[PDB]
Amino acid sequence: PELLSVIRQKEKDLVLAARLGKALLERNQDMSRQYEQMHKELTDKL
Amino acid sequence: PELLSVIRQKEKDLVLAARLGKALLERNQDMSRQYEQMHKELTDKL
Amino acid sequence: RALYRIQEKRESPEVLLTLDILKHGKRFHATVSFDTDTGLKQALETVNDYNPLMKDFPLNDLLSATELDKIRQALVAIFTHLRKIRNTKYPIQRALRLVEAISRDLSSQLLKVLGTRKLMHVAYEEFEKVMVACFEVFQTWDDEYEKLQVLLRDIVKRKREENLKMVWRINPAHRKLQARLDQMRKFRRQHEQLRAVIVRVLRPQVFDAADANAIEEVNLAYENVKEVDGLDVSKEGTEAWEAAMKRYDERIDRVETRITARLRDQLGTAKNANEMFRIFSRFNALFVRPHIRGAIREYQTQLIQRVKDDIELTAYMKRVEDVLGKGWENHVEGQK
Amino acid sequence: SDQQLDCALDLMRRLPPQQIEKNLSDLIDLVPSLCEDLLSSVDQPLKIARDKVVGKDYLLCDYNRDGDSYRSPWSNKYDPPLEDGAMPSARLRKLEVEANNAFDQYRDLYFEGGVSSVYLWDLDHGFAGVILIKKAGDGSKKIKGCWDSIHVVEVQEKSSGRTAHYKLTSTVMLWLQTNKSGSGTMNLGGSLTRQMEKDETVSDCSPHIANIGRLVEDMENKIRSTLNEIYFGKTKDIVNGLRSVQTFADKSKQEALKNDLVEALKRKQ
Amino acid sequence: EGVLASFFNSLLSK
Amino acid sequence: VHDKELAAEDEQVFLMKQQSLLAKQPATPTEGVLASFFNSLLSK
Repeated sequence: PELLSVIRQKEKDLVLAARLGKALLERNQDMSRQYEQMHKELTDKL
Repeated sequence: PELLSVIRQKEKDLVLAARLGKALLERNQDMSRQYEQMHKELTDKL
Repeated sequence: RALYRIQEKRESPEVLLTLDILKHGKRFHATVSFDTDTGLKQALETVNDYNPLMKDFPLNDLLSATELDKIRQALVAIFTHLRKIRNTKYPIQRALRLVEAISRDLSSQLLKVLGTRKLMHVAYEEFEKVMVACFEVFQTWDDEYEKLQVLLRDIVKRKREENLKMVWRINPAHRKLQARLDQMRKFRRQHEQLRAVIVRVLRPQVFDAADANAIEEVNLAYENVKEVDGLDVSKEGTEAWEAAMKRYDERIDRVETRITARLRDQLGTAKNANEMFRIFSRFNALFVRPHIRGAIREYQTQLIQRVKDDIELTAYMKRVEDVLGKGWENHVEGQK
Repeated sequence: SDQQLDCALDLMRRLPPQQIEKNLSDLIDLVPSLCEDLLSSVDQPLKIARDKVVGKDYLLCDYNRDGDSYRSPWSNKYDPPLEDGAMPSARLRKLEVEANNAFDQYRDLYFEGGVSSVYLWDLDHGFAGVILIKKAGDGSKKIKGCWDSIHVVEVQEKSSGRTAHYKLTSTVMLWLQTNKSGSGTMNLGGSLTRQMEKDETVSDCSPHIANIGRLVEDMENKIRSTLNEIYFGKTKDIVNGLRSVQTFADKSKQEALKNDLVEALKRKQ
Repeated sequence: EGVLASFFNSLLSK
Repeated sequence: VHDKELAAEDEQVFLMKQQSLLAKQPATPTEGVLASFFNSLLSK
C-alpha cells in the first residue's frame, strides 16, 4: 500500500544521502589537499 | 504497528545523515570562502 | 523604435550600393562584418523577443489610478500581463528587479492616495474600511506574487538552471509601508478598545474633574500621535512616529497607574464580596486591557475561589461573571 | 549481496574480453538484482548510432542516456523523440560542440577514422564530461581489431575564474587479431584503466577544452605506450618461458659459465 | 551543490 | 610536576655545532565516523 511506497521513498532518500555525503567528504579532503599544495607553490613563487 | 516504527527509525537515520551532509556542505562552503579570500589577497600582492 | 529605424537605414539604396561596390572589389571583410559584427540581427531578435512584455504593459492604469479598488484592479491586470512572461525571453533577475520597480510604484501610488484621504478629519469606521481595502491590496500582491513565483520556478527549472546564482528573494519597497499601516492599525485598535468603554467606566451610575482630566489626557495623546505624519515611511518620519508612540505609551501608562491606585482603593473600601462585585461592575474596560488584570489576579483568589466555595444558581453565575468580565465563559478559569 | 557483486566483477574480469557483451548479458540472467549496479561498474564496448538529422555516427553511453533514449552530441536531440529531456545548458552546449569539433580533429589526427563523441554535464561549482572514442580496424589488411576509450573528466572551476582543477579517469579496451603465415593466428585482447589529476590556468589562450584535450592525449599516449611495452612484452616473456628455442644443454652450459663469472666477481670486491 | 541542495530541499519540506 | 630544567648549550659547543651543520649543508646556488553512517545506509 501507500506505506510501502513510503518505505521505498525513504530508502531512496537514505541511499542518496549516503552517496552524497561520501562524495562531499572525499571532495572536502581533496579540496583541502589542493588548497595547501597550491598555497605552498604560490608562497614559493612569492 | 511495526511499519510505523521502522519509518521512525529510518527517519532518525535519514535526518542524522542529512544533518551530517549539511555540515559537510557548510565545511565545503567555508573552504571555498577562505580559498577565495586567500587567493584574492595573495594574487593581489603577487 | 531605433533598431527598426537603423534596419530601415541599412536597406537604403546608398548603403546597399556601398556594400555592393565593396563586394565587387573582393573586400568581403567589410560586408561579412556588417552582416554579423554589428550585432543588429541579434539585437533585433532579442528586442522582438522582449516585445510581448513591453507591448501591453498596463502601468498607465496604475499610475493614473486614484482609488484603492482601481489600484487593486490595476495590480491584478499587471500580474495578468506578467503571466505572459512564459513565452517571452527575459532574465529572471531582470524580471525580479522589474517587479521591485512595480512595488516601488505601488508604494508611491498608495502613499499619494492615502495622503489625500485626510485621515485626521474623518471617523474610525471609514479608517477600518480604508485599511481593509489597503490590506486586501497587499494580500492581492502577495497571492499574485505567489502565482508568479511558482511560474518563475517552473520557468527556471527549464533552460539554464542558473546554478551560478540562486539569490532571488525580493525586497519590496511597499512592505515597509505595509508594516507602518499594520502598526497604525494595532495602535488605533488599542486606542478604540480604550476609548469606546472608558467613558462607560467613568460614567456615573444614573460631574467630577478626574473624569474630565483623564478623557482630556487620552484625547491629547491621540492628538499628539496624530500630529506626526504616520504615512511618512522615510527615516525621519519613522523616528518621529516612534517618539509619538513612546509618548502615547507614557501617557496611557500614567493614566493606568492612577486607575491602579483606584483599584487599590477598591480593596481599601470594600470588605465583603458584594461590594467587590459592585465596584467591579462599575469598571468594565479594565477587564480587557492586559495591565489591569494583574490587579484582578490579586482579587480573583479572594473572590472566585470564595464564590466556588459558596457554590460547592443564575445569581451565582452572575457573581462569577462579574469578576471575569463580559463573555466569562471564554477564560480558562471560566471554562469550568 | 556485496560479496556476490565482487564475485561477479572478478568473474567478468576473468572471462575473455571479446565476448564481454554476450557473457555480461548471460550473467545478468543469473543474479539480476545487481545487474544495473554491475553495468555501472563493468566497462563495455561502445555502440554506434546514426544521427539522421545531420547524418553522423555518434557513440551511445550511460551519461547521455535518459531512460531508454540516447542524446546525440551534434543534433542535441534524442534518437527516440522525448517530449521531456535534459539538455546540458546554453553555455555548456557551446562548450560541448567546441569539444566535439576539437576531438573530431584529434581523432582524425591520431586514429584516421573511427567515431568520437563528447558529452558534458554540469557539476557542483563546475562541470564534468565524457570523451568517447571508438575505432574498428579496417578490413583492407589482415589485421582486424577494435579500440574503445572512455575518458571521464571532472573540472572544478576555482572561484577566481582563471584557475581550474581537472581529474581525468581513462579506460581503454583494446583488441587486435593477426593471421600471418608464421604466427598463424594471434589474438591480443586487453583492458587498462588509469587516472590522474592536474590544475591549469584557464584563459582565452588556454581555454578549458585545450586543457582537457592535452590531458586526454597525454593519457592516451601513456596508455598506448604501456599497453605496447609492458602489458605485451610480459606476454612475450611468458610465451618465451613456456618453451625455449634454444636447447637446455646449451642453456645449462651458459649458466655454468655465468655462475663462474658471478662467483669470480663476488671474490673480487 | 545545486542537485545536492534540491534533494535536501525535498527532505526539509517533508 | 616540577618542570624540566631547560638550558642553552655552551657557546663553544654551539659554534662547533653550527660549523658542523654548515659543513653538512651542501653548497646551494644563490571524518571516518561521518563516513560510517554513510556506509551503513548504502548497505541497507
